[PDB]
Parts: sequence; C-alpha cells; structure tokens
Amino acid sequence: RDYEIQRERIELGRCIGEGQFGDVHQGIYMSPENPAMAVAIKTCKNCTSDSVREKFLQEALTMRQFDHPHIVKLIGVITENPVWIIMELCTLGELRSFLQVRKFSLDLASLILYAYQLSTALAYLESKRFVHRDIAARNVLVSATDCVKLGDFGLSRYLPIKWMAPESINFRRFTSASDVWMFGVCMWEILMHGVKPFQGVKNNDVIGRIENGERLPMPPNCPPTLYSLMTKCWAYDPSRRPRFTELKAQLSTILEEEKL
Repeated sequence: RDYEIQRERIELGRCIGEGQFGDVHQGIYMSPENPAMAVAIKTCKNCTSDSVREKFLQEALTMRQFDHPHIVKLIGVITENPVWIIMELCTLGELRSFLQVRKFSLDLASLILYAYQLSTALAYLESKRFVHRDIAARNVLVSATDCVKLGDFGLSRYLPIKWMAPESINFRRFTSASDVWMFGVCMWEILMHGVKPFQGVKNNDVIGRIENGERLPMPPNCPPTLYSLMTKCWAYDPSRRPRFTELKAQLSTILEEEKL
C-alpha cells in the first residue's frame, strides 16, 4: 500500500480552510477508468524545511494507522516539494456551521446520531490507546446529513481550555478519560446547535468554576437520560467517567428511544 500520489492526478480547487501549516483546498483526485474523487488537500507553507515538513506529515502518519467509518480517511501524500496531504473530503464542512445554519431543518434524532457516530469513532481510538486531546464540534466534519466524521489530529497520543478536563488543565494529564470529558462538552455543543461552552467567561476562570462544581446546563429539548450521560462525562474524578464503550452503548439506546 503506497500512499505516494502523482500530482497530475490531483486537481486543486478553491481554498476551503486553514491549518497550522497552511491552506486547505478542496479538489479532485483522478484515476484512469474511475470516476473523479473529491478530496481535501492540506498545504504546507514552509515544506522546504525539514523541521516544518515533519510535523506536517506527522498528521498523515497518524491517520495512516486508523480505519473507521467515522474518522476522516488518509487518501495519500505528495512529498515532492509543494508537499500535500490528500484526505477524504467531507463535502458539507464543519459541524458547527452546519448546525447553526441547518437548525430548523434538523431534528433531535439527527443530533443524537452525530453524537453516537462520534462515540463510535472514539471507542475505536480508545481500543488503540489513542488520545485525541481536541474533541470539539469545530473538529468534527459533516460527510453527509446522516454522517459525521472526526478529523484534525494535530494533537495526538499513541489550548482548548473550555473543553478540557480538570486534570488536563491542572496537571497536563491527557487520557481516554479526559477525552471523555471533551466528548461530553462536544455533545453539549451538538445539542446547543453549535453554541460554544462558557461564552463570556475567561479561560482562566474556567477551572475555578469547574472546581466549584459548576457544569454546562441542560440544553433545551435534551432528553434527561442524555444530559445524565453528559454529567457522568464531567465527573471530576476521571475514574468515575464512563468509557467510550459504555457511551457508545448508551447512545445507541438513547438514539433508538428518540427515533421511537
């Protein structure tokens, strides 16, 4: 399985977004006989540098290891010097925008589905002992109206204060359990249709509030069972948090309950 791609197979489209290292484009990956495949193209501002190249291509290295229907897929790589990472395109874009715009077109069942799908991706990473460290609505991508996928593994295992677990803020401890806390904040974001947590609150006051037992309130229309799951994700003691395996099974049930 060779990930090196011929540049002539790639057609660059417009700029779609930005990363640490440069502009992200949409585009096309072309193959003989095949249909034209839409793709995302990560660009590297200073790929002439060995230093800058390494951290850039590290995300691709990290994606290389994963294979899951709700995690964005590495298509390939071009190491010739306009260095490019070719990723699967999620044509509907970032989840937060999607939820803000498509609010009156979505139902509670679609929101729980996204949460379930993401829990599915997170269990899978949990089984590989991979910690994402940046679970948030902005980093989730919409592949279809019934399909979200987790992206942006700039931060990895093997600062987003308002999403972080207390032991990550206090002691730089990053684990599956701290991912669970973040997922809980992400679920709140989904149910709030892409409102940010702790608006009008300073990053440095976030820990104080969390230490005082404060938690994001129950979104309008959120079912009590679901909010109950979210508060469990926000146990101060990381050992009382459910694992992504537990969450996935609970979200399945809650989703079925809401469809019925």
